[PDB]
Amino acid sequence: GIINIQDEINNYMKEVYGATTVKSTYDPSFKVFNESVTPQFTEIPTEPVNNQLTTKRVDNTGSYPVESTVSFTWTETHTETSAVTEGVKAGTSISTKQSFKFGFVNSDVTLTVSAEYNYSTTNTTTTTETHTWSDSTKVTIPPKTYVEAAYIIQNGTYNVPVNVECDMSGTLFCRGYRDGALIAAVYVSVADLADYNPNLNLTNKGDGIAHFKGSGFIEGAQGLRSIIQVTEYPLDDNKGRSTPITYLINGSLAPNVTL
Amino acid sequence: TVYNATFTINFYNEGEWGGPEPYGYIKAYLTNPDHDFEIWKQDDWGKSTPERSTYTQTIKISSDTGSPINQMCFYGDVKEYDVGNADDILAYPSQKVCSTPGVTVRLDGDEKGSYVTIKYSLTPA
Ligand SMILES: [Ca+2]
Ligand SMILES: [Zn+2]
Repeated sequence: GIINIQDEINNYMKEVYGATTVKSTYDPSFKVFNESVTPQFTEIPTEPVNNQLTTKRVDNTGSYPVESTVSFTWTETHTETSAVTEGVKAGTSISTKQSFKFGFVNSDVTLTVSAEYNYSTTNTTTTTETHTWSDSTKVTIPPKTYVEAAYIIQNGTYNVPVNVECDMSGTLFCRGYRDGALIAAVYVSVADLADYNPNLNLTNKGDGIAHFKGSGFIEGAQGLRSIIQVTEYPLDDNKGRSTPITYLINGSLAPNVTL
Repeated sequence: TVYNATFTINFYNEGEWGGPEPYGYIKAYLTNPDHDFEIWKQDDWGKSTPERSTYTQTIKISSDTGSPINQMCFYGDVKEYDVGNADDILAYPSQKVCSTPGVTVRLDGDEKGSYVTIKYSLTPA
């Protein structure tokens, strides 16, 4: 959930002083800094998957080579989702645009994805968008041979926990009241709060600095790249017989994908 | 150079009782479709066909030139047992899908939740 600094100061004041009504104000010394969202790992441990979509077959039943253009189109609909699952609300906005570079174990492709982490909410944000892959290549079909050109889309999916972290220094000015009267007017650090209650994802790091260690995620599934996979096989009329072969032609990389 | 090639195959068929009971074969080849080889085989024993959700196998292999292997192509004739008569299909052998090592392939069946996937890796033998 979200640790509300003020509500927890409210609770501290009531417990410590017996106040029944509390009013706090962030001191102008109050600061949030070293905001940092970091992925717990960076190698997706699930391999990308090649999916075959359709194939285009061309039979060259003649005695001369032919050139043939095969063209494919595919529209993939795909999703990205991020959220903070353990956060903090201080007096000012705390957020980070983070960009992540993920690799895949056992291979060589890299994907780039970015998300906005607002530390003060658990609201989740998802974008679903379509992408139109289009690819074509010109193949030479030997005589008495057919070709099967299969369009392959290489899919990747990822679900990565991230650390949602910052430091805080400074104090709140707190007024406690009981039975129609002000009974307390004290300053309380966020470090002091961390010493008081160790169950708030805050730790006293010394020098008056409290560190917040919360969490969230970045998750997604997209096409990473298209491949045209070409198989030549002899037709029955071949006789001399063409030699069967499968070779692969790179189609396209996704915009956010690199090697 | 000869390589130890380790294939990890997973079988899927939506239908609630433990794992599927695949029978048939799956084969691979490097670049020449006539030089294919089985990486998995199970004869149709109907009701006695073994439960199999994941299958692992290591095979020694090499290319035409003994160069490193960049490519492998897979296909399968993989079925599930005729509860009544007509078998579930997890893979059709007309469908060939290739990948580099580290990329996994899917062979599609007759439904979105019936299919097979294959992952492979290589180390010098
Ligand atoms: Ca079925
Ligand atoms: Zn996209």
